[PDB]
Amino acid sequence: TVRASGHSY
Amino acid sequence: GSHSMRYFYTAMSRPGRGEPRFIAVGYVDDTQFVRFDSDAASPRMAPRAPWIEQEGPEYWDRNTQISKTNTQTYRESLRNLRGYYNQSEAGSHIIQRMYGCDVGPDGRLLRGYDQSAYDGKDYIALNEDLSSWTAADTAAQITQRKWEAAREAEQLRAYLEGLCVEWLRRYLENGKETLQRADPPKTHVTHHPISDHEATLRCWALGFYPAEITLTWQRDGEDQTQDTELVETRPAGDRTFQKWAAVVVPSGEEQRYTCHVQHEGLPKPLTLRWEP
Amino acid sequence: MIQRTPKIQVYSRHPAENGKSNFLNCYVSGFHPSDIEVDLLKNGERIEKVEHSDLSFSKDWSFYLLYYTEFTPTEKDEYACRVNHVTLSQPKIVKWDRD
Ligand code: NA
Repeated sequence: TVRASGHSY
Repeated sequence: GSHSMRYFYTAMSRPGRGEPRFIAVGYVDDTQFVRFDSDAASPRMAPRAPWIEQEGPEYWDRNTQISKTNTQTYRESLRNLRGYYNQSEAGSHIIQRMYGCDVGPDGRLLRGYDQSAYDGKDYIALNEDLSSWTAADTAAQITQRKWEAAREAEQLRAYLEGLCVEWLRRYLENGKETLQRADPPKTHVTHHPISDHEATLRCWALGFYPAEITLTWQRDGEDQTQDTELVETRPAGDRTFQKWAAVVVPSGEEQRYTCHVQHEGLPKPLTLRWEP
Repeated sequence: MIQRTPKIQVYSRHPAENGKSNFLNCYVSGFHPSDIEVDLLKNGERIEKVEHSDLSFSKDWSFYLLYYTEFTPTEKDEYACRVNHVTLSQPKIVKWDRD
């Protein structure tokens, strides 16, 4: 399952 | 044996041609099992392996919502990195990210990965400690400072030691008849004369899974690394892979050459020669 | 900015024998950036119905794609793959060699 959406670069 | 789960993200800008495309694919070992494409008429995480189809709607909805959020986050990120490198609005650029976990025969975490690239060059990578960062340049140091401030490393480690390992274990069990099955290569040696002085011996490996394999030529028992032409391992389309190794040998010295095949589907490694 | 030209391999899924239905494969790998045009040619004419894998990339960040279509080899028919990429002055043709 995908990782939770993280911080923008 | 050991297993891996990896997700591969590609975000590509295309100025004058709409908003950046975001594509995600998930693998277990060498088996793709999901995909998402922001260019689809109706983008969703979609199944690509039979053993994932049984997952319930909450699974598909969660993976879809995260990917849709990631589409926006990666568009913002492409804008940010364009600024970091003082780049024009007219150029197309690519962020790539690969992350995941390796586990051992007992399902214990071996290590985690989270690496990012910009236009095909290393940009930022989570270190093996799952706690610190390696930034390739002063632009990536800007990302590093954002991510330290948002405690990203803790969240990536939590995923890598938690969900990544637990879901990889679940997939391995649900797909055990394929994911935990190693198919050995079918092998043979062909002979292609070049002239009256030389011929090509080609050692073939077909139908094997997983992709990892070693094919080597020996002359009088000495590895011919320098002289062996290795083709890149290639997918057959049916989950299996193909590869060959070739060497140019003097006419009449063919029996001095042996091909050696190692693969985890093979009880014992193989020694092959040309059988005329 | 650095670009990498595609490697191209053209081959069948199973060992080719005239009259037996097979799959024709064009595998493009090692390239950057990701936009690429690939067609399978039967005697010079583009084949419709050609499918391809989902975009992914290797450890060195270069992209790879498999293009494929079901087909049935004969001794007459010539097959080839045509590849266009930003690194290529003109499309590259690679003929299906059977050996
Ligand atoms: Na071109």
